[PDB]
Amino acid sequence: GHMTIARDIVLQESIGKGRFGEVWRGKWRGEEVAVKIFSSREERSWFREAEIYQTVMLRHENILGFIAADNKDNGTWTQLWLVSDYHEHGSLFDYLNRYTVTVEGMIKLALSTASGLAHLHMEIVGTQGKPAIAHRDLKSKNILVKKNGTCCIADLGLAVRHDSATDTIDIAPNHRVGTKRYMAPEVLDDSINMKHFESFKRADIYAMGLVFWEIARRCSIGGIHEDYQLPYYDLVPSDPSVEEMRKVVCEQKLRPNIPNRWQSCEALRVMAKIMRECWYANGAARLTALRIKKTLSQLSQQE
Ligand SMILES: Cc1cccc(-c2ncn(CC(F)F)c2-c2ccc3nccn3c2)n1
Repeated sequence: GHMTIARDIVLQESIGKGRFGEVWRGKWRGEEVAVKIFSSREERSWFREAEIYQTVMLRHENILGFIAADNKDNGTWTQLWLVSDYHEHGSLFDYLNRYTVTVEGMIKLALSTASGLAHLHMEIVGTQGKPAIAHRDLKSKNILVKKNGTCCIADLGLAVRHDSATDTIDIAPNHRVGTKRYMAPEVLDDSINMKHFESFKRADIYAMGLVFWEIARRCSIGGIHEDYQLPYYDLVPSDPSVEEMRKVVCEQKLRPNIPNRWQSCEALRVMAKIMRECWYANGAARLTALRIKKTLSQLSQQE
């Protein structure tokens, strides 16, 4: 047996959680892996996440490397496991909280995030085809940072997949499923047309703009940077409700503040412009992940 299976994995350290499930660092045949553990009553969440990660042609350097879905019976109860690559830096949230980044560092984090999202959103029609996938819960706590300073998107459990041939979404989607702070205006005010798959891709773009803002604040030039904050830290309380978010984002039409200092640097000007073009209230006006990837690729080439 060359494939990775739960019985051959030994848990070493508690490394936080997912939306559901508790995450552990484990060792499998001398290698470190991440293990997310679900109880038997969470089978639906575990299965749906296993199903998304097993999507044909999903693997990409900027998408969390999925290893296996398995069960582990300890003799008393059964644990439902998801196994993935382990990334020592943890989340982009943790990384931005601990460190400031250089201009190069910022571009690498933003471009790799956009590249993973472009891959997730991309449909490949035909044999061994890949359905377009929308995340529905993109945020800095759901992105991991690799040793090479690039990102990979994770926590795909709330994802939705599109079948173009039938023009259907694989599940009956519930309203407002993600993290309230990052919900797009149309999700907050429930005007989103959930029968149109493009609506979910657009809502992901809004959330990515918020993540770019979080990264840009940590970009240090001449030792000048902003402290770590979540988007809307200045307007909403911790654990904000849908109503608190909707009043700020939909009624007052506010977005995270773009500081004056971001105009003094070309990379920061490009980043600020992408943010504004992710934050439009009208989802159809927003940039695509593919267009953002191309813009940031052009910027990394120049740098
Ligand atoms: C399919 C699967 C298997 C195992 C873990 C996870 C996972 N879910 C949420 N997070 C946290 C964030 F990434 F969303 C992780 C996760 C993944 C890798 C990792 N390395 C260091 C900490 N890590 C946490 N997912």
